[PDB]
Amino acid sequence: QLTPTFYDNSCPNVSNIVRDTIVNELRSDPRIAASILRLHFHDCFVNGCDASILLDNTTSFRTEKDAFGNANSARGFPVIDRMKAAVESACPRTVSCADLLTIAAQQSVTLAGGPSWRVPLGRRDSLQAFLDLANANLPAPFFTLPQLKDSFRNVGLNRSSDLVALSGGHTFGKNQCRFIMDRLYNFSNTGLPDPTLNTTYLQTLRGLCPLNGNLSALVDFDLRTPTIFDNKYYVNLEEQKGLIQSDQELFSSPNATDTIPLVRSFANSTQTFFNAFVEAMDRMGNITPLTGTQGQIRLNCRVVNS
Ligand code: HEM
Ligand SMILES: [Ca+2]
Ligand SMILES: [Ca+2]
Repeated sequence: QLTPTFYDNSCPNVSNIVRDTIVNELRSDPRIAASILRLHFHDCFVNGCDASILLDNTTSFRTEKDAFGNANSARGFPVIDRMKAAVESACPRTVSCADLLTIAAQQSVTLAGGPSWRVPLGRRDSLQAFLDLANANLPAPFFTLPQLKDSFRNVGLNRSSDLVALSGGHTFGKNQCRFIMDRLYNFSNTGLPDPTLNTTYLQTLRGLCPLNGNLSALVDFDLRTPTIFDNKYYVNLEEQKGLIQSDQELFSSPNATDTIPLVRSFANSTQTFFNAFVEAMDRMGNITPLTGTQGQIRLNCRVVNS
């Protein structure tokens, strides 16, 4: 099974190399940490964290990069290539892309001001990509709470704490206007904005995302601290200021009897949130991994070794 010390003998400096790469990238692109965490999440929700999302097209299988939840959204692939190259130089054919991305996600969270911990390691890389599975498994911003719960349970995360804590990943990063247009102007064919969206914030968002405007324009997930990893995400939800439907559903859904207290607990205490986030992150990181001699230690994260 996975262990945090997997590379302590074979590549003791892997975490440091990953950190250095992100630190350097953050200077030119302050959004990279958020982007990397999102990559790990979308890796894990499709056949487990096996770096299948990093694979490019082949004539035998399509890339997950063209999934509805990844196309024109997922980013940072070149950055992963960079750290992988650096790590391959430090320790040839040792660290899997799956593990590398997991470490990158944790380091990204820490660099953004979040908790610091050692992630379990020992994952191996997939021998194929799963586009159809990605389209079926990746949750969408328009999901209701029951659908969000179903999506998490589908991949192995049964706990509402998993859902509420991991959703905290939206404490930083960007979101396209495209995904909230319904909430702002015509929610569920009601001809009205989403009633669970704070009316003052509604005005602000309408100004950033006017009807018939640029749907690709970006908006911050957390209006309090856009680039800092903290519990402000939950404080927002309590005030009906979650950006996308799936965020606000955690606090306002008729099915939120179990998630409301979790949202409050995380909003009330940074420690409680950070603790739950690490716990949920490691559980997500433990979703159907390839281990031992299963799969490979991919040399180029974009292609299967031949
Ligand atoms: C619970 C269901 C979730 C849904 C429906 C969802 C949906 C989305 C959507 C619509 C975007 C905007 C993409 C774009 O406009 O390009 C996004 C971005 C992001 N998500 Fe999620 N997400 C969910 C869970 C999570 C989880 C579990 C994490 C990680 C622990 C996460 C981390 C992120 C980050 C950091 C970004 C910003 C990435 C960037 O700015 O490059 N999300 N998410
Ligand atoms: Ca995967
Ligand atoms: Ca924040």
